[PDB]
Formats: sequence, structure tokens, C-alpha cells
Amino acid sequence: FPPGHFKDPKRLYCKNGGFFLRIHPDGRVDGVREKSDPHIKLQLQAEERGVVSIKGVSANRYLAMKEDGRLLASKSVTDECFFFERLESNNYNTYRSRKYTSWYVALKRTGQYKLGSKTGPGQKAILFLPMS
Ligand SMILES: CO[C@@H]1O[C@@H](C(=O)O)[C@@H](O[C@H]2O[C@H](CO)[C@@H](O)[C@H](OS(=O)(=O)O)[C@H]2NS(=O)(=O)O)[C@H](O)[C@H]1OS(=O)(=O)O
Repeated sequence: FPPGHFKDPKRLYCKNGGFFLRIHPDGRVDGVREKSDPHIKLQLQAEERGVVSIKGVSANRYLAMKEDGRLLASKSVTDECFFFERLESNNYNTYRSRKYTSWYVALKRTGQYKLGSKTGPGQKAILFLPMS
């Protein structure tokens, strides 16, 4: 990924229903289709080669996957906030937990997050297009 991918804030558009990933100041995570929603502007940070954290800019919190597969957002970049970022077949990205290595960040067609343990590499739910 080129430097601009990290420098410019992104909205993460999920292929599964067209929901943008939304991170809230209370720690909640969900999805919304409205592009002007104030809590869908995210910052991708290169933590290591191929590894990112995902910060909700307004929320001032980082996306975390918990040990039971839930998505929340933390004030600090804990070990639950590191994700392998990978490019898939139609140029959407996936985000796989560095801690729970079989589980992906994902949104259901209902607009709520999909439990990590119910995700998989071939699901539409795990595909996100970073948009400006
Ligand atoms: C092609 O897109 C995937 O498959 C869709 C589908 O099978 O209709 C759709 O899946 C959602 O609806 C189906 C049918 O009701 C559910 O079986 C599925 O739940 S499940 O994955 O837990 O079994 C449900 N997936 S969800 O939206 O992620 O909750 C969906 O557009 C795509 O599903 S996928 O799992 O993201 O690939």
C-alpha cells in the first residue's frame, strides 16, 4: 500500500450491503450507509509492514476485536487493535485480527458487526473498500 493510503483519512465501505464502518465515542462499533455520518471517518495507521490499527477520528478510539469475537473500540492501541491488512480480488481490503488469527473485521447485511468467529476468508462481510 502506498503512503497516501495511510496519510489520508478513509471511509471503509463494506461490500456486504454498502455500509461504512462506524466507530463511536462510547466504544460501540456498527455500520451505516450515510456517507456524511460524523463517525465513519477513520485513520489507518501502519503499525508494521502489513499490519494496521484503525482509528475512529471523531470517537478518538481504535477498533478492537475481543476474545469472544465482538468488535468494540478502545482508547489505546492494545494488542486487540492490530490487524493484518490484505488486498483481495476486487481491490477491497480485509482486516484479520493479529490476536485471534482466524477472525476478521466484518459487517452483516443488517448493518451490525458480524461476530469474529462467524467470519471467513471468502465472505462478502469481510471486504472493505477504503474511500476518500
Ligand atoms: C453473496 O453474499 C453473501 O451471501 C448472502 C446470502 O447468502 O444470501 C448474504 O448472506 C447473509 O444472508 C444469508 C441468507 O439469509 C445468511 O445465511 C448469512 O448469514 S451467515 O453468514 O451467518 O450464515 C448472511 N450473512 S451476513 O450478511 O454476513 O450476516 C451476504 O450478503 C453474504 O454473506 S457472507 O457471509 O458475508 O459471505
